[PDB]
Amino acid sequence: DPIRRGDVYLADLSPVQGSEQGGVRPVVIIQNDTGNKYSPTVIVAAITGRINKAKIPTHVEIEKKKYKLDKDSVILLEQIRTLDKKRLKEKLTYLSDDKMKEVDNALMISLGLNA
Amino acid sequence: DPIRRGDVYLADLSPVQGSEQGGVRPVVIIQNDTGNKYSPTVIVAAITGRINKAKIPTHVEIEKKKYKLDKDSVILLEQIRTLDKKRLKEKLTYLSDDKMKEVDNALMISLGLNA
Amino acid sequence: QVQLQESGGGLVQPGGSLRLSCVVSGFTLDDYAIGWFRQAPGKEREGVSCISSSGDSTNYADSVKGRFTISRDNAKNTVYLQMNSLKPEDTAVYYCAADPFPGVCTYASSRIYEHDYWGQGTQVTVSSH
Amino acid sequence: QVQLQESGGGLVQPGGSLRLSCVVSGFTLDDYAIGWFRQAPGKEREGVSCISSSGDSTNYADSVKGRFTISRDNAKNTVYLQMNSLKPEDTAVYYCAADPFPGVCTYASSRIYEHDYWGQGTQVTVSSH
Repeated sequence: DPIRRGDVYLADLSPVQGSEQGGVRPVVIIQNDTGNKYSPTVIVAAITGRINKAKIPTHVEIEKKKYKLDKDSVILLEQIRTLDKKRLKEKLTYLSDDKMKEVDNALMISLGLNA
Repeated sequence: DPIRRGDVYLADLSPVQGSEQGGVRPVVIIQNDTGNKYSPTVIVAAITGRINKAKIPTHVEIEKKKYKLDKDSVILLEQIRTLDKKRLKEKLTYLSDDKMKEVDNALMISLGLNA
Repeated sequence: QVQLQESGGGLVQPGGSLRLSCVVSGFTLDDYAIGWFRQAPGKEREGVSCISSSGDSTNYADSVKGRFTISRDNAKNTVYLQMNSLKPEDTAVYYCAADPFPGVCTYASSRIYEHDYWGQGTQVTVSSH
Repeated sequence: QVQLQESGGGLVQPGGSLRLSCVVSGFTLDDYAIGWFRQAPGKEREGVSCISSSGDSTNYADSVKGRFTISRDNAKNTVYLQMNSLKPEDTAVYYCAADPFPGVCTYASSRIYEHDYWGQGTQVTVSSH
């Protein structure tokens, strides 16, 4: 019930046009915990089951061993959307402290928050 | 034609369920310029025409004087999505250097990238 | 429906204390964040402190922390602002304002953001007399 | 269709030079980023350098910058890697690999990410003989 940043969920991204996005599939919570409590929506980063390997610095690799997702996947930090909390179906796992820093660094690159 | 970070566009957020999001309305480009060139999609932050005043630190105020939007508005940095570039209709203006830093600071709060 | 009304204004000596109350009507106090805003003549309106719509988070202004204390009683639909160590520079017209936006006053900030629904003012003066 | 093939391997003395070529078939060279990856026995595969699908951005590894230079000729569908100041520790099997992902090798990074479509290897040795 409590939505925390770094948690791996399984929301319904559909219907989102055009390409890339689809139906019920895993995401990761990137919204801060203060907004995670009181906002009616949540910011999620996409988890792709397609060609799964870090292609760019805005990609972070996650494994089907430690995380309940199907096959080896990649966090898409260049593919983001904000969902109303009612779209989250069920939670899977949560990211490690070291894997969350990997997301925190790639997220500042795709948003150009460095320099 | 070149999409730059901080530019104010006018994309078609529809169809995005459930509430809050609607049809053709202004956004601001928050994706970094390296991804702005070669990615098929772009990350945008919502511009709301509703109750327009900074309510939380993830809000940034923008004016209808300097910017071609209708009435005084607010940048919603807690309401984000990634659009395929074909959804951008026409560009309006671009944010000032000082107003972009206001967005850059509020964006790190809603994503919990500080501490 | 109808909204807010402030009571408890008056005149104090420098260094005194005073408690402002804010009656709430026409909405549930647990749905709105309530803030306190003062406005001295010749100066722009200044935010003082706010309570969250839930009540777990409170923010104040730098010139206030350690002196004013905001409090809420949900059973009475009444919000309080205990003003202590009153300086003569705290003379202004204080307002309690409600805002139905989700997440207001939840973040830890030194700046309280302006609300939408306001009430009748109250006069708080402090000087030797 | 069919893909890539590397040529130009051989034996060099320490401090020598060599230019590796990479023929491309079955796709447009302007649609894929081409990278160079070497693999020494007993060691994990190491990325060396990549070219963008457009050709405006080039990245290298720290142990390489200032020595190897990646180049592209779109008219020939041929990618080059000019290897200079060759150390005996650069002995490995070099591969040129293509990847159809948008934005690959565009960011300025000291790490080249693994590609998807690979080609036949080439043997690059360097030691006194």
